[PDB]
Amino acid sequence: KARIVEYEKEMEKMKNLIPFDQMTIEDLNEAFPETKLDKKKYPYWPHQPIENL
Amino acid sequence: DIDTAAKFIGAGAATVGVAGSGAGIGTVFGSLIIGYARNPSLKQQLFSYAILGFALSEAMGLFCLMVAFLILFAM
Amino acid sequence: PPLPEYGGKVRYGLIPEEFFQFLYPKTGVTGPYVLGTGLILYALSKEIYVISAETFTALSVLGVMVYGIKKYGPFVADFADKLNEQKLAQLEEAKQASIQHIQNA
Amino acid sequence: QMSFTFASPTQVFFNGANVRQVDVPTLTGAFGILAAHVPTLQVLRPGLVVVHAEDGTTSKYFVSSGSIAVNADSSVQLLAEEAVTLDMLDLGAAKANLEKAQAELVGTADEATRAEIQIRIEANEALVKALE
Amino acid sequence: LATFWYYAKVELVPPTPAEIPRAIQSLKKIVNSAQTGSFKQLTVKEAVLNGLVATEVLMWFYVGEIIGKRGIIGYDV
Amino acid sequence: LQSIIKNIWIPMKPYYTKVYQEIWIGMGLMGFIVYKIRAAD
Amino acid sequence: NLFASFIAPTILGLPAAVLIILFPPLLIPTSKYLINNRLITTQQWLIKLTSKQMMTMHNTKGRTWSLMLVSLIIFIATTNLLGLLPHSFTPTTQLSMNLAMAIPLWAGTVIMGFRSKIKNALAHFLPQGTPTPLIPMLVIIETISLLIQPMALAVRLTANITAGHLLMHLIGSATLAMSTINLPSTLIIFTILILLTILEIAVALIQAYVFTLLVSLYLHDNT
Amino acid sequence: VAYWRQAGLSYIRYSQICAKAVRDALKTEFKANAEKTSGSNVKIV
Amino acid sequence: EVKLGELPSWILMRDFSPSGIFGAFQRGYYRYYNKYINVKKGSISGITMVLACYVLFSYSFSYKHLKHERLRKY
Amino acid sequence: MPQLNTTVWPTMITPMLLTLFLITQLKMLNTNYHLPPSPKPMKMKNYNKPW
Repeated sequence: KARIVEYEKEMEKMKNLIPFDQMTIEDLNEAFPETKLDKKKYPYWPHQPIENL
Repeated sequence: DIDTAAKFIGAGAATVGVAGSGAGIGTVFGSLIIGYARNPSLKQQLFSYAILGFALSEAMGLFCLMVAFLILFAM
Repeated sequence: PPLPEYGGKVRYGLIPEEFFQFLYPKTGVTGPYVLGTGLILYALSKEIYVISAETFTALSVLGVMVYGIKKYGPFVADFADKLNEQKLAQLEEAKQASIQHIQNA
Repeated sequence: QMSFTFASPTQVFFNGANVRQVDVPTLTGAFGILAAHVPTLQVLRPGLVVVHAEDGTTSKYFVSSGSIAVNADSSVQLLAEEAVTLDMLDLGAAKANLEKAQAELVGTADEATRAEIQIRIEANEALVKALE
Repeated sequence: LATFWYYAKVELVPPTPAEIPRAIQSLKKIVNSAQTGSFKQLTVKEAVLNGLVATEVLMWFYVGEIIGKRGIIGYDV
Repeated sequence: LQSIIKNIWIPMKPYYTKVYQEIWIGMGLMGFIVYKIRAAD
Repeated sequence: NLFASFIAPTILGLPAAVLIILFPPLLIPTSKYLINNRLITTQQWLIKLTSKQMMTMHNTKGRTWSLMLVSLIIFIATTNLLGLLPHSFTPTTQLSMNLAMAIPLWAGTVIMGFRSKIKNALAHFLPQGTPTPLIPMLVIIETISLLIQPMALAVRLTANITAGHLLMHLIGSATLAMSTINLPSTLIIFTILILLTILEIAVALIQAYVFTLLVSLYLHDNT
Repeated sequence: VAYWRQAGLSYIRYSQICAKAVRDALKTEFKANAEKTSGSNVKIV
Repeated sequence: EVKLGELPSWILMRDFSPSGIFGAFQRGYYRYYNKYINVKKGSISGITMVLACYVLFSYSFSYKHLKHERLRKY
Repeated sequence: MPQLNTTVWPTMITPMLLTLFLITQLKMLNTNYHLPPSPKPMKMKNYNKPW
């Protein structure tokens, strides 16, 4: 039940989201830690494999 | 002076020799087009040879220009 | 912060409507046009605007730019808009996409 | 104008259809075939085959071997021994088979089996590259 | 096409012999603001507006000049 | 000196110290060549 | 007289070529937003396409130069296009600038190709399957070609833009000298000028892309 | 004149090898069925 | 701002310092880019006007060479 | 040929070295491409049913 209330809080955070047309790439990276660029494996522009670019 | 005059003439003449490099790159890139149109899976590799081919054609062209300047300035 | 939905109402791509409305009270509507034709007649008359090869190259490049705009303006405009809406729709797919996930959990 | 007949020993993909362009990986190079093409006949090597319909959509099959034949009447017959649609395959199995065949190659020594191995390698390379 | 003349008939017209008094009154207002130096109350926006319509009339003078020499680009002689 | 090194020298450092070293050497060579040229004139 | 468009411009005694060189990047605004206006949209799209089409071939060490190369292919391109504006001074027409773009780049590339991988670096001077009786000259030819390539880059760009602008200007002068003679001939020369202008736009873009591609391939070779 | 023909093969063998390669790279969903539809039972005498 | 003031002290009131002129230029750049470029549904004019001003500035320094090819003499 | 005028070379070299290596490289560095949104509809560390 602790885990459940935690999931609940998380989904609630995801519910209150900034309309996307006002969101900065930082706010996006916050709302989805996946979209954040790996500044370690690719510390140089564009910090990601050109293939998936 | 007649010397300066002949320098100009010989410069133009030695410059003529760049037509060979012109036609050479023409042929090389034409062949690259054909070879890629035939076996496109090898594109990358083919391109390599092309550059090398080009790199030698311009080579000879350079020599011409060389004498050109080596007559226009050094002599 | 959002973006305004429109620009500044430039006329002919060279002059904005601000100047036009600003001249509007005194000399009406053709005031600006008469100012332009005056100033150009002056520049080409008093040798301020010399006429040379540069003038014909200018005519050529301006003609090319204007024809290029009038031809491929809508295409690039709508292509930009398509890119934007595509990005937006994908982002919306992501919004409420993680929601259903945690919902199941 | 183009009467296409794409077939496999067990399945008929197209038959007398009307497409605009079919791209085949002939053993002597890839080439395209549109209407009124010069009459020819060729054998295939493992590769994609993209069939362009009149509307513009493209069907991307994969054929391991076979025979293409375009005739005077713009009638194309493409018979393929194993004609799989690209989805029924995977990259990992292809790459693993490629490694196995390369290893057997660097291990083998006899011209007959060496050529067999190299053929397998060719098929698998064409596989991996054609998929993705 | 023709609306050009339609607006001309209002703003491009040889001024009537009946309106010069209003012009000379505007002139004396201007010269009075010049004498008193009251133009300093004039904010720069309308001052610029006036200067620009002044350059407008100046251009009318130059186009009269070029039509008076029958030559568009400089002096033919 | 502030917001200058913060908005200019901050991002470029990994390039200015490791990626572009040979570039700096080539810059030195080009500068020496240009100086030799401007000398013999 | 005829090369008035290539003399280093000065205004009020000040070397205004610096402003002209600095101006192009002012046409590439950036934004930390997520959805933005049309200009930045298309420009980010173009940078993406160019990066993909250029860097893809390189290994993990080459792509570190990515930020460099893309920037290059933008700078040059913009400059070239800004040249085609009337009375504009095109700084790529100057041999100085192109030399300073080439010698450092190709220089550092050969430098890093020599520092590490020195064995194969000196081995690239010799193709793989060369028979013996013709070994020596095959070295010296590669030496000359390599040691001159930056000159080729710089001049190929410099004189190309030069000849482009010079010929456009000459045909313009011709149209001028045909203004008072046959009007249909004036129209024909004008149309030739239009076609040449279109070709010059294309040559601007292509010369930018080719300078970039050549430097990129040298990098690839020395990596 | 391909390499395998220089080695002494035949296009039937080439085709068998290629078909087998495509059948093995087939997903296990379709692999057994496709292999069945191409299994050889004939025996030489 | 100007278009509102009519006193000359305003001239000496501004910041005629390096940071001051840098900030004024940045302010102008942002005002322009925000009224004509940084708006969705934008046009091409937001850049054609800049190219026009650029042509003008070029013709400026080119005038010193172009004044020698005048057609007339006066 | 004005290109050969070696007097005015540095006034061409310097601003290019500034705008090609510092300004443009920065205006690029500001242009970032975030990874695509990948809502994972499979991530649940549920221990074995307690048992």
